[PDB]
Amino acid sequence: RVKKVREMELIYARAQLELEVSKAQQLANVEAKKFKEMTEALGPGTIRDLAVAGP
Amino acid sequence: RVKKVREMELIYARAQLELEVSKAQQLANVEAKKFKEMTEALGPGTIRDLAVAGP
Repeated sequence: RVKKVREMELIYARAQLELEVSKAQQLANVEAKKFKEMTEALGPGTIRDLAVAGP
Repeated sequence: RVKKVREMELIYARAQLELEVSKAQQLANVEAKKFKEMTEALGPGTIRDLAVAGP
């Protein structure tokens, strides 16, 4: 009785893991690509000057 | 009984994942393209001067 429930929940958890990792995966690809476009929009020296804007 | 429900919810979650990642995807492409046009409108040195406007 319990082993079938444990086995069934096991394969569900494996696929639920694929749901979780894909959520982390794609939400980070867009997070990284947006950062790619954000920092490319400004410029290498420009972002450095903006971050170190202080005398 | 449970396995069919778990399997059915699994494929729904897979497609719901595609809904979530597409939402993150396209909302970031517009976020990045708008930033592309925003920083291109000002200029490379101009944005640096605006961000480091301090003596």
